[PDB]
Amino acid sequence: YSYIFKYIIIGDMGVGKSCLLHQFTEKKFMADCPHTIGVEFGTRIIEVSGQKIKLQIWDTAGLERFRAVTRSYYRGAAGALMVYDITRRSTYNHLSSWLTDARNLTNPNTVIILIGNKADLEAQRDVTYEEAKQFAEENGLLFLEASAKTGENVEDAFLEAAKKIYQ
Amino acid sequence: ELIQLVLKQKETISKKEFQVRELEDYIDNLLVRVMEETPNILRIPT
Ligand SMILES: Nc1nc2c(ncn2[C@@H]2O[C@H](COP(=O)(O)OP(=O)(O)OP(=O)(O)O)[C@@H](O)[C@H]2O)c(=O)[nH]1
Ligand SMILES: [Mg+2]
Repeated sequence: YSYIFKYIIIGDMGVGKSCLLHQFTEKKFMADCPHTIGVEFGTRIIEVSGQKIKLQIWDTAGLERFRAVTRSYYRGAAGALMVYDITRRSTYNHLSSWLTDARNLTNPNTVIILIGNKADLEAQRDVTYEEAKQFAEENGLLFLEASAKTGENVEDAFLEAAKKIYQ
Repeated sequence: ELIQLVLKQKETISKKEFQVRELEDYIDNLLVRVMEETPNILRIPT
């Protein structure tokens, strides 16, 4: 479509990065997402301020360590989903270093949205809403809890970002 | 009893971790080139 926005998804292994991508671009949680080897991307066409836009959304394994593909992965990114697991503090505790990497490997107006995923797993909650929402605001991030499994807030996460990137 | 295969199994493990990192290095270097020169290879599905 007459503009293309490049998205990256980042975060620790097993937070649901691939499953979020797959819920968005095929409204289906097929299902037990089996851990990403190298690099792939999906697309979806959305509409913002009455204008059609292709989202082009890149996925790879949670790296952290620098590697050959690293620079070109971040390179052209207009939005970044920064994803943690609501049932695992560790994934949340690491957010700050993900944001660091993100911030020096993308352009400064790159729009970053924090996703606490696996919201369906209430019984196993290991991270509060409020403290994640706090971190989001302190750091000028957009914030949602979501579930790749149910679909819950998945569409909203991608579209909220797209608005802030613009018409 | 022949207990030394612990040392030998250790040796073996180290060798496969080398094998694994080797393969991850190849993939990465390949994917750089692919991303620059025909990124649509990496689309899903098709
Ligand atoms: N219950 C539930 N399970 C999920 C959700 N998202 C992902 N999963 C499951 O959690 C596991 C990891 O999900 P992935 O999407 O592979 O996570 P990932 O971050 O892509 O993993 P890497 O590619 O290794 O970084 C898989 O078993 C998924 O089926 C969710 O929202 N709810
Ligand atoms: Mg994955």
